[PDB]
Amino acid sequence: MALEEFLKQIREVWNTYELDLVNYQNKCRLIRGWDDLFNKVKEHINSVSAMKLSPYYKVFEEDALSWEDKLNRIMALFDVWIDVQRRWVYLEGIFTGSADIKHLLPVETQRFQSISTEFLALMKKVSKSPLVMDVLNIQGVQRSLERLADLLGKIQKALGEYLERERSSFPRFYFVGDEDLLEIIGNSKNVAKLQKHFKKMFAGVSSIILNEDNSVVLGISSREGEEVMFKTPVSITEHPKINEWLTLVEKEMRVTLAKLLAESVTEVEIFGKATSIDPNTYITWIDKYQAQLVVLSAQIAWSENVETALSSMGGGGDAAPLHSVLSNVEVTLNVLADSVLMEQPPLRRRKLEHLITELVHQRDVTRSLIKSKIDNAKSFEWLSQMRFYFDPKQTDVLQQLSIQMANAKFNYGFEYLGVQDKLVQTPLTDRCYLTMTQALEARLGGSPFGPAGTGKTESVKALGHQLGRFVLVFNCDETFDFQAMGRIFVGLCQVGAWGCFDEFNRLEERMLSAVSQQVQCIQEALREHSNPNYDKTSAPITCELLNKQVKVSPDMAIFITMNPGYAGRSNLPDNLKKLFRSLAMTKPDRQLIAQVMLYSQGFRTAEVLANKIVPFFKLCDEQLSSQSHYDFGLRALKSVLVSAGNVKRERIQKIKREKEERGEAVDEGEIAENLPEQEILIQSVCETMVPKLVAEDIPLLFSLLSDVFPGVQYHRGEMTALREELKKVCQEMYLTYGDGEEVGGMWVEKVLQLYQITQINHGLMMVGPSGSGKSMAWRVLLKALERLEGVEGVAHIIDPKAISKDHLYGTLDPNTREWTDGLFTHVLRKIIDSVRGELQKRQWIVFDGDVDPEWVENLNSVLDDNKLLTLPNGERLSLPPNVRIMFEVQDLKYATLATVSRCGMVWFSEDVLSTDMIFNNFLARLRSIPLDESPMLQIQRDAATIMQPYFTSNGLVTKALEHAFQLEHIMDLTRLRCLGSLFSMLHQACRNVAQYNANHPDFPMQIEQLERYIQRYLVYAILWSLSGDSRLKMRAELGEYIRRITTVPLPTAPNIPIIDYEVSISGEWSPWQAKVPQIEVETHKVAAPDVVVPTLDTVRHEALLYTWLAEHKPLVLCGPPGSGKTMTLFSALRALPDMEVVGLNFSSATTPELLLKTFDHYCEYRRTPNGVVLAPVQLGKWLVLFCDEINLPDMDKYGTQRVISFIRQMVEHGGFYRTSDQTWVKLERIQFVGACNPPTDPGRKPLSHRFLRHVPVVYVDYPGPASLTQIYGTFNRAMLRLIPSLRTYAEPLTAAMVEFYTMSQERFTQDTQPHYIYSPREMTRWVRGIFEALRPLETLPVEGLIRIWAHEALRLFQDRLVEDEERRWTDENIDTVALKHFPNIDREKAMSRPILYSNWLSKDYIPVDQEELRDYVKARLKVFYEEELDVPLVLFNEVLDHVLRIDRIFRQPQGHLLLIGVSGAGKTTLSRFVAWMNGLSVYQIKVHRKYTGEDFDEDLRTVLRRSGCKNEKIAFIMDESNVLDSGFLERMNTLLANGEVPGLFEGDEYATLMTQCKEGAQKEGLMLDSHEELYKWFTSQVIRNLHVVFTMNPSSEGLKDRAATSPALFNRCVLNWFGDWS
Amino acid sequence: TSIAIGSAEGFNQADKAINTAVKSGRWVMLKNVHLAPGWLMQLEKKLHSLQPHACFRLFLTMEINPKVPVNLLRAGRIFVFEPPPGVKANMLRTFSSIPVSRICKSPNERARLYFLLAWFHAIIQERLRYAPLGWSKKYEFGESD
Amino acid sequence: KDPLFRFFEREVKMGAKLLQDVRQDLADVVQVCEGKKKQTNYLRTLIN
Amino acid sequence: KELKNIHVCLGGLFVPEAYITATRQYVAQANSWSLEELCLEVNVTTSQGATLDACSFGVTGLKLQGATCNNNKLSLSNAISTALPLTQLRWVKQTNTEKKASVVTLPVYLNFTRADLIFTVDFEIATKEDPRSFYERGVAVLCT
Ligand SMILES: Nc1ncnc2c1ncn2[C@@H]1O[C@H](COP(=O)(O)OP(=O)(O)OP(=O)(O)O)[C@@H](O)[C@H]1O
Ligand SMILES: Nc1ncnc2c1ncn2[C@@H]1O[C@H](COP(=O)(O)OP(=O)(O)O)[C@@H](O)[C@H]1O
Ligand SMILES: Nc1ncnc2c1ncn2[C@@H]1O[C@H](COP(=O)(O)OP(=O)(O)O)[C@@H](O)[C@H]1O
Ligand SMILES: [Mg+2]
Ligand SMILES: [Mg+2]
Repeated sequence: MALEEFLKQIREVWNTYELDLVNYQNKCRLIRGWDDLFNKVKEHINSVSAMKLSPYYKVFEEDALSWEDKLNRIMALFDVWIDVQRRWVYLEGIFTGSADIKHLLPVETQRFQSISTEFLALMKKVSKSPLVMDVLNIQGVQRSLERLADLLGKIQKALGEYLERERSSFPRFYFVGDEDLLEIIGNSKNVAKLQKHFKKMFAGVSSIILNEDNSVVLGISSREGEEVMFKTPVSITEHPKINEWLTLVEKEMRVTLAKLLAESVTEVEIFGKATSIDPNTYITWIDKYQAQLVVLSAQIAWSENVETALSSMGGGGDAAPLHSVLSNVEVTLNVLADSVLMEQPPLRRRKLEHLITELVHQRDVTRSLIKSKIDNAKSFEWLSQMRFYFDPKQTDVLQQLSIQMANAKFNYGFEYLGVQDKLVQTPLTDRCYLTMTQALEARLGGSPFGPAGTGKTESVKALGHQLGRFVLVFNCDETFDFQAMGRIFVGLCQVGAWGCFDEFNRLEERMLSAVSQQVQCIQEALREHSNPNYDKTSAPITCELLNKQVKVSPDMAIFITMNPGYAGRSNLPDNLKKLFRSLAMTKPDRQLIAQVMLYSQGFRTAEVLANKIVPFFKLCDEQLSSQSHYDFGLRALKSVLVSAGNVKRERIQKIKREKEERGEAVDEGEIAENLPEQEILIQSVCETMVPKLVAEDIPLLFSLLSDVFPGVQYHRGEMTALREELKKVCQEMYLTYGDGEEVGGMWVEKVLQLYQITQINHGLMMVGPSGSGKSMAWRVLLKALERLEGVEGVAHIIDPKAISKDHLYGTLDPNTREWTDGLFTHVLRKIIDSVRGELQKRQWIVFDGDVDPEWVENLNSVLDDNKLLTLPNGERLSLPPNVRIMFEVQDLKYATLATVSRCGMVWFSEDVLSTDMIFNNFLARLRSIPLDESPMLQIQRDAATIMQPYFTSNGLVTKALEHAFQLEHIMDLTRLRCLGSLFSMLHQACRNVAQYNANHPDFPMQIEQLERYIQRYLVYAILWSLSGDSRLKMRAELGEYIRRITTVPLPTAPNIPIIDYEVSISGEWSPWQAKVPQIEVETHKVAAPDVVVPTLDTVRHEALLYTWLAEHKPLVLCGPPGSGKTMTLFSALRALPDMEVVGLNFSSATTPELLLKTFDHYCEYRRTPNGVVLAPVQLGKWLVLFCDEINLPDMDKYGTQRVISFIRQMVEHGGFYRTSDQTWVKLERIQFVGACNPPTDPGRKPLSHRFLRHVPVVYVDYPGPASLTQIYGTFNRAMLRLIPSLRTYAEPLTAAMVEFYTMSQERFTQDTQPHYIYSPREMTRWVRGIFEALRPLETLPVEGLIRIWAHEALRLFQDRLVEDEERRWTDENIDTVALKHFPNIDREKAMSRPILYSNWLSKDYIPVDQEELRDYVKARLKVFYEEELDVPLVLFNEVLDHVLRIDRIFRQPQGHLLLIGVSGAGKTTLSRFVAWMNGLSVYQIKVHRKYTGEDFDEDLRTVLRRSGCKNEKIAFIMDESNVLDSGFLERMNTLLANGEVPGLFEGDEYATLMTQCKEGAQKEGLMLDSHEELYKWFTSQVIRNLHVVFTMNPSSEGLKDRAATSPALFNRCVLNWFGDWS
Repeated sequence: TSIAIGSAEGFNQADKAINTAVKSGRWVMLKNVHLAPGWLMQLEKKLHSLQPHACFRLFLTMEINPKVPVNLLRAGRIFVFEPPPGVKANMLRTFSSIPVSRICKSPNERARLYFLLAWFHAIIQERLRYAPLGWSKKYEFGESD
Repeated sequence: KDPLFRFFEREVKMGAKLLQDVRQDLADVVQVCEGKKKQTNYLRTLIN
Repeated sequence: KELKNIHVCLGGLFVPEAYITATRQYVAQANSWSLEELCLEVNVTTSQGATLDACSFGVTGLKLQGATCNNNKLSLSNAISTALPLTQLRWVKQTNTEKKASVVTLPVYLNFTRADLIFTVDFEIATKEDPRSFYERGVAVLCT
């Protein structure tokens, strides 16, 4: 009765729930309460889904479907209404607040007024009936929303020019994106909505402070909560314009800080020159003033104290008051150290740490001054230091403070910095400060360079924050062109902000050279601003930037951070390098960094710990094995030190908690004294360094820890509550859970280590070989953390290499300068916006793919302390604290140290996931998940029980797996490829049992029969899964090893291998030869494209392919070309009537676009409540994508094939990403089959191990001499039935064919020439050539048959030969082979010197005489001159042979020609002459200087339309010189093999083609109406009507290059080596 | 007029500067022309069919890249800039580049300071010819220093 | 436990693995130059 | 035990720096000292095969560039290279007794390219030679 109650609750909720409306400026009633509306739908949808689980759901199935439909409609309606309403709010303000937009953008205003009125019209309709059900039933409310969303988007992108004008009024808008700027201008009245954009315009201002009216800006606030109250609040009522009052806020910001600093300086002067300091008074002063002002006041007080002391020492022989300055610094430092030791508020604690860090530097400087005996204030030992001077008598508060270093004079910009992590002022930092300040005084830029993690960009920010400057970090890549960099400079010029362009060398060399012009003129403007003759009352300093006069603020500075020797970076031009002062930041003073940080964090043994941890990392670097994911630099030390402070705090907070529970004792001194600080440091080291360690390096580091830290042990605290959460999650996902040394204990430890890295680093990386448990580790943890903490976990899995870099991060339009978000940018921006509460969920962005510096260094700022995604359009996206950037990779061989140091590494060795864990997962899923979607489950449970003894450690499967690794295979062996193939085959065995039960309803299988079938099939499946991709000899070698070790009954044949036996459904071994009959092919079907002569190899492979195809498992056939992979696959597919196959030909230039175009033609995208589903157009049919050359696509310099990465993501994850709108598309009823040559063959690249994990591989070798005799002896027997007299010669005819083919295959190989590939395809053409000749003839003697046999051998094996001795060998051996297998014949009659056959002098194909042929060709050539081409030709014997070879190809379906020879040999002229005689129409593309890829596509469509729709035979003659781009061959490669191009006809071209195809089909009297039928007819017509002739020079390297760029040229085109004239 | 080659609009500024200078008689310098060898061939063709002003001069700055068109090298006059052969030549180049007025200012000791700077610069630059012994790597001790 | 044995064992491991790879590669080169085995993609690079 | 008393060619080692760290670890473990407290001192003996004490390790194949070593005293030489017969690397406690004003820290580069630095050796000068002159003449030590 509970199902009624749930429906009653849903019904009553939706009959009363009204849309909550709020009046908006007396214009309309906007909908409010978005989260509650969505959560109600989500919980009701889940409740209905839970209701579907109950067995009593059927009686209420119908009514729940209506509620399920209605809830989906409600969600879909308001999923768009939330975006439409939001876009209207800030668009209305822009088109109403500004009275000037109606003139600059008149038409855009007119569109909005029409759209606004319709939107306001829908306001009243919703307001009349606020009920959700009422507004859901509005006629066409959904479609009205989609148009409104679309139309509002059109106006949004049409405001780019208006926004650019707005950015000039407030220069800080240059760093705000277009959408955010529109929200800023539109929502000026709604100031409360502007608080999320202040972090993008100001260094430390996160929000502003307003009164209750929200009309006067009382002050500003930072992210940490620190607030600065304006001395004179800024009124928005008096300055309504957004840019006007924003400028006042910025101006009041500097004035308030300048006034507050003066008050802070006055107060801190009491602390200075004081022997004793009251801690209570000092803490009160610290809490009173802002963090940047407290540190600044201390610097001013210390510098004045030192300067006063040096002035007193100006007498030379006087005393040393510098000791008093050092004493005051030490007394102040002791108070700060004491305060940190006790508990402080988080804001005060950071202020104390900042004060300690600087006063340590002040103490060090004062000691240096005392040691070197400086008595003059003009001494460079004091001048080289940074000094602060305050002038209270200055009228301008902004000029009271002056910062001086060496001869460089600076003014504090008074930018509110909030609270920033101050760096330790190391000697390297002093060198950096000295060098960059010298560059600033010279008005040059700063160029700190060095390796990764040396603190270069942090030092630039620290120096900028030291001078009170606004420092902007830009992560530079190759997309920062001249316009993007110039616009950034324009913003920096007007704002007066520092530009820190990290990774500046990643720009293109031409871009770096072009940018140098903009840097040079900015510096010249800055230099002339420094002239004392210049007066600020005169014209302001301007510079030429992007053909405009841009004012240059004196506070601008340009800094570039570079790694010279790293990969993926360019070389800077010399004229650019002279504009920057370079400093080598190679060895950071890490010892001082550790000592100061630990001292500021409250460690009593900071000096001892720093002297221990700093060498420890150096020892680890020099002792541990060199691995690509190892980094023990400053970043690794920085993370350990930061963790040490966090671990100490939680331990102190922990110890206080037992003390208050156990008694009453809260003393900070006692806790600090009895605190194992040395244990704390090791805990941070273990939590950060151990996960990255390989198995062999763990003992080395632990030995290092014991020797560096003797007597100190680390016990990993058990994360108990997480472990039961992991155990429950692992149980539900059929995973193996273990504790410590149990099964799966290592994997659980890796999950726990991965959890610790999440709490420490925002950027994670999972490094480990394929099948190590990386994906399952983070998936289980994400779901377990959701249960443990109650926070929903959302994961965004991205394959960065399956798409281009433009589609991953975004692109800037070269013309309109409009930014389009990429895959990562759109995902990150959606989380940041938090329209649907993405900020309250745990967001994990996983990068599952290869990592190279081209794409991964764009995340350098994201993975850094900046936590910022900087785009070339000046927009920066702050990483939310709940977002983690995770990488799941198999290696880091190509990643640079810049990214390795930026992430926390967790290493997943292959021993982490043991084989028995995979066996447990397979058995658990088999016993639980039914295969059909229960009698099927019962079969699986019985089968799993039988297979349980074998699927154990050291069992049959494990031993067979270990032995198979010793044998070599056609592709690299992986554990999961064999296991994945084995598991799929066993699933077929269960389906076989279910089929038998259905076929025998009265007598199902018993236990005794099931054991026999399952045990025997397991051995059969083991043999074909481990040795499937190996040669025949090692298929028997595995079988011999199995026979030695297994106890399952096996065939008793003394010599027949087990691989030759199959398992009958009755549970008995049966030979495969029993299924191989001696068939009799029909005479008219001799060697037909679909006729298959059954052999031992064919029956075994078809059954193997059927098992894998029926499970919809991706699979690959490997072998030499022409082996029979395509033949075997299509034969096996004929046994599956519900699967349609689509052929794709891969080449070197193949990209995922080829797959996408096939999806467009054959599949459709549909909107579902679960997302986008891509399914074939035909319902109920499974689409099979047959890729024939998977290993040809070019692998880039970083070892990745994009199309392979596309398929791997689209096989493992069951879908891909549509780059049009950055949405996930899930495949349905789509299957993949691959074919390839061995990876050792030229032009073939080995497939990725990650790709090969999901794809079993079967090796199809060439048929043997016995098989060749059987296959073509049957064909010869059927073909020779035309002439009964010749039937006796069928056996010797096959023997001669086999022998000559074998001899030619051995004599000529790919070592000599790339095209010397001989396969059974040549044998098949040999049978067709004789059959086509014999067919017209009623009778023929034995000599005539041998002449036909010799003629076909010459055309098949000698036409492609290059050298004359190769052709002479073929001529001689043809005579010997014919004479041996056919004795006592008339050799002269059969082996006459010119073997020429032609159908020009007769009706049939009969031998022709050379003189008679010459006379006929001469007569035809005469007529050819007046009609087509008036170019005289000289007839010699080779031309007569060549025109016959061209004629024979032109008479065959899909007959393409590849003519190779020197230019001027007559290849084109003969082709045109023969095509004219054969009735073909010669087509040649008229290439020229401006010919492009689009013109080639137009020409291809013209040819296909004429030859496919108009039934016109066309001889498409193309030359290698006509190939102006690699896309020319890519289109030709697809057309040569399939006879069609998937993406050639799109849009109107496709519609026009179908119109022509319908007319063409009608003219043929064909009943074709559907588009699919018309296209199939169009493709068939093109195949039989279009002949392509390719002419190219006989180059050596070019011939091999064409073999990979256009594989169809050497597999579909008949190669005729014309060569040069002999 | 100085233009840095490498941007699409950089070619437009180069063409506009040359077109105006051949009539006005000004000087046009294009830097890093080796980064655009294809446009260099067009530039050489444009220069061949041209009758510029008597005072017009065009300077092309490159890095002795092997991809510089041969026809451009033959058409123009080549000047190779490299480290001076020795200490004596190094100091002569330094003293010539620095203006005479700069060395001779109010402090009479400025001249000796420049001489020491010239000698110091010459010594370290010549040590670069012996890569392992003079230094540890080929440092870029040039005019900017 | 001995650090010297740990280092010397590791040096032997890399040395033995590199020794086996180099000797196997040279043996394959001899076979190709003797016309007794087929040339692969990696062998073409190694021989070149 | 024999692994401690073998003479090791630093140039022939795959990772020479691991050996220096490994010898540092052995001395600290045997003498119950901390790793960071250990300091390296160099002693060149003409007689190869000389007995090594508990904390001395013999490394051979070192080449001295631009100088000759006699009685553990460095002297400037006009020869390109000078072979060091047997270099005894000894790990000792840090006594921070400052420099002797005749001690020069010579880099020990792996090879003649002077690209990778293994460690540094604190040799002492003989006679009236200038430590600046060693710096100016590029005096260094090469493993191979
Ligand atoms: N803890 C576990 N217990 C049982 N089976 C497991 C466990 N972890 C992983 N597996 C199984 O082992 C295989 C490893 O798959 P997984 O996705 O975890 O590997 P991976 O290292 O991420 O692989 P890849 O490099 O292909 O991304 C899968 O079949 C998975 O179901
Ligand atoms: N058992 C068989 N029966 C008939 N023909 C066969 C048999 N085995 C091989 N062949 C011949 O071998 C050729 C195989 O070529 P194909 O399958 O296209 O090679 P690939 O799959 O490598 O592209 C076919 O032309 C076919 O005639
Ligand atoms: N057998 C021949 N006798 C006389 N001239 C010939 C002969 N074959 C080719 N030519 C000459 O070659 C020219 C055409 O060359 P073409 O066939 O287009 O070169 P390619 O063979 O490279 O396509 C014609 O002008 C013709 O004079
Ligand atoms: Mg940086
Ligand atoms: Mg994975």
